[PDB]
Amino acid sequence: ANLAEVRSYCYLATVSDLSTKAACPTMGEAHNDKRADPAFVCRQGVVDRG
Amino acid sequence: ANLAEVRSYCYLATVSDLSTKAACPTMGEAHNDKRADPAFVCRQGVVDRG
Amino acid sequence: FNCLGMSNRDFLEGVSGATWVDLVLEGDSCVTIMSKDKPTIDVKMMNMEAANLAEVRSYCYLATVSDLSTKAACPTMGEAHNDKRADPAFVCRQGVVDRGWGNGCGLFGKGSIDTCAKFACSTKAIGRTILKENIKYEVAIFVHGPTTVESHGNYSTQVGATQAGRFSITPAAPSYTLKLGEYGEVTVDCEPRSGIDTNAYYVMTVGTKTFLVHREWFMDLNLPWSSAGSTVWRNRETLMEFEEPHATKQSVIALGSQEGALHQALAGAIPVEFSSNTVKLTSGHLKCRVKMEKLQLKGTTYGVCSKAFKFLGTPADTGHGTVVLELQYTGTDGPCKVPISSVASLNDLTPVGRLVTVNPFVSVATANAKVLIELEPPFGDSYIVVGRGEQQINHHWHKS
Repeated sequence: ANLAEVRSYCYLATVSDLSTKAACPTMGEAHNDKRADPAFVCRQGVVDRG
Repeated sequence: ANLAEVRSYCYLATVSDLSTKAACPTMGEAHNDKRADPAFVCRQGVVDRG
Repeated sequence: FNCLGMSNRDFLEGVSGATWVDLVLEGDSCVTIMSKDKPTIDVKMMNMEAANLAEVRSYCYLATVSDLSTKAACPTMGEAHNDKRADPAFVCRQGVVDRGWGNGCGLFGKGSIDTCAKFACSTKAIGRTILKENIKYEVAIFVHGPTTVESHGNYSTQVGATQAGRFSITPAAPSYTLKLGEYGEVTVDCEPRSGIDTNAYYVMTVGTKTFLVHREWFMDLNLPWSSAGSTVWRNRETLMEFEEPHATKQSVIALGSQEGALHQALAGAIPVEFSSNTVKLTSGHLKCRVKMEKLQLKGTTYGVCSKAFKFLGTPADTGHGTVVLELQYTGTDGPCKVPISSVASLNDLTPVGRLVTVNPFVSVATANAKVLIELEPPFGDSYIVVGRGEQQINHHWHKS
């Protein structure tokens, strides 16, 4: 006769919006505009093409 | 008689601005607002106090 | 200037029936000392300064690799002597070039060559020495007399209360007798001796970040250098010149300056703050003997506080096996002893927790005064208690 939070693990939803910034071979890496704000989570990879 | 960049290692300057988001014992972790944008590089630690 | 809150703290109980204690102080560390029937105190080394260093060497990272020269000599005409060999104005080095008719010479074969480049320095990675009479120490002594969370760290207040002091120690006079009013006095005999780390280490200076390096790693390194003169030797680091050229021009590429060579050997040498003329030793230590048969209690002829006592918050862990906390006295009466102890279980008769803040007591007669207290409770659960009977309050605690 007053607790306080410390952490917060989630189980989640929003995995709806997508993005795929493409870069041709030897054209370097790809930078997705959705990298300016935590609006989205980005991750790079490479694709066999031509 | 057409090269392209690949990487770019730096030797650096800007290590001028500072920040220290404080959190009291049992009050959990500290979140610095300078964590929203790569404006700064943040790293957590703990200090003996009271 | 006192120990509370520092991570480099050590608690001591000199000896049995000892009026003195032998101790060791170092840079950012502090020490709390306890002694039967006597106030607790904190000896702490504040600063290490030279109030007179001297340079020893000076490795450079460089510029001037601009001017050129190429004294040519035809085959069988012997060697080539460049006039730029009279003064260290330039660094010369001979070589030979395959030639003949093709390029103005009469016979065919190897011709002499002796070119030269200039040399001056830019960024001097200077370094110096540290003689074991200019060394002065600054020791600060605190007295665990009455305090509050507030006043505990205020040097001012404390000095005012004659519960603190800051004196210096020198090889000239390695001791001192700090007087603390009615608390008598403490007399240290610190012995400037230290290793600590032996002067054996050099004083490395690099741009802004000073460091302490090993005589050899330093001295036995590969880079241009100069003692105390404008004259430089081993400037051979003006390398990668010998494109093994023509008599016309011998490319004298300035060797790329890679601060990595230095940086890489960072961790090895300890870092240290250094002002133009000073080197605060943290590297350094000091063996002292805290004689204190002249250290004495106070307010021992007062009666026990008899009025309610309230906690002002959950005690805190110092990280040293002791806890801190601050009381408030409802009491209207004046300077009385604070009845606080550590009990293993409610209403036990004999205490179990030793108080760091020995013989505590409400400093003023002004009711509702605050009292800071640091005490080491027993391991496992225990109870802190203040007052007795139905006045008595308590708060549980569990050490690990």
